[PDB]
Amino acid sequence: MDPKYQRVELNDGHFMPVLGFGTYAPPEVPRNRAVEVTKLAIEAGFRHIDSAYLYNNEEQVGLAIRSKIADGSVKREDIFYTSKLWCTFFQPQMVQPALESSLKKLQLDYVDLYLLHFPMALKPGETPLPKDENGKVIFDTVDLSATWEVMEKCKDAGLAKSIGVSNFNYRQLEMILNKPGLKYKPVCNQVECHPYLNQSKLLDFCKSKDIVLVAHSALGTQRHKLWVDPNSPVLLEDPVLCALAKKHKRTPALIALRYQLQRGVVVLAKSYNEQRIRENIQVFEFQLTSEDMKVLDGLNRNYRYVVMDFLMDHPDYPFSDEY
Ligand SMILES: NC(=O)c1ccc[n+]([C@@H]2O[C@H](COP(=O)([O-])OP(=O)(O)OC[C@H]3O[C@@H](n4cnc5c(N)ncnc54)[C@H](OP(=O)(O)O)[C@@H]3O)[C@@H](O)[C@H]2O)c1
Repeated sequence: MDPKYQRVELNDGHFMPVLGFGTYAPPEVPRNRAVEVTKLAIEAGFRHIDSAYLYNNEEQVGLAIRSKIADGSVKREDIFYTSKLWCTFFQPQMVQPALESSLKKLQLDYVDLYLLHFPMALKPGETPLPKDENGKVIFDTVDLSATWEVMEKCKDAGLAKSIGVSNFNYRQLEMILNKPGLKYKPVCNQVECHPYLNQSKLLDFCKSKDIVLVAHSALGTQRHKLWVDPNSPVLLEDPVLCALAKKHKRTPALIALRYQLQRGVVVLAKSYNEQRIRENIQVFEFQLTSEDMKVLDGLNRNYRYVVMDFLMDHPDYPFSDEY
């Protein structure tokens, strides 16, 4: 009943909180930090928690969740936990073991959401980005419809409450939506989304197909060189974002998060700082005017931060299509 607990109904009948906590930290950050900041996020009132095999943190995020069930009280049903199937486990016979492996590290019985992390299959193995003798990433060929059938099987087995996708384009989503014998459609498409890349067209598509758009990188990314060019423009330093922040006596980050809430986008926010974690949940304590939203819509410039350019030659690279 406190606005911060607001949820949206998914196309499978389950409910997803509209604000999520992003948990990815680059490898240099101490592993035990994820435990502390996830506990802090739950204390702040975050209930939707986003992770993945790739983030190498599920043991730590699971510990924080279970500790807060044991006590800083939440109940399991109050938490909405997302994991993601990484590209090297897209072959049908390794989809379910990949989920069960994540659940073993988490020490939870189910995930609330399990996503295909990208539409791109990579060579099976222990290295997430497997490379050849020239340092080019090695690709794999998989029918994504067969991968999706095993995701459906995981939902039927009770191991994932809901299933979805991440970083899919409209034609790729359509390949799943128009699959013969489809049992469960994606609940969501988690994509990069912020005022410089507002995803109008993909958002319209998703809404027309009863798929939730979930915004990652909603504050312009953490700007880490593994994934993001440091010469790229700094979203939160934008003088128009800052002028609206000041008008509202908030911060640029809060403006960027509120933008998404008011357009019907579910939004993630990563912070490993206690004060900013507590600040971010204040997105529910103010409103942008319709005039503010039209100005924010005018910041759109089709600028993508997470380009994954070392995967540009993959047949199923998602970002070369218009949307
Ligand atoms: N599916 C995918 O392919 C994919 C890709 C990228 C990300 N994600 C998910 O999306 C989550 C969010 O992405 P992200 O971590 O790249 O970036 P983000 O949420 O766009 O932004 C995080 C950056 O904003 C800073 N920040 C947070 N709150 C702030 C505030 N109130 N004021 C000023 N700065 C603030 C953070 O620093 P501090 O930590 O110091 O507070 C961090 O450097 C990830 O954790 C992950 O869960 C998914």
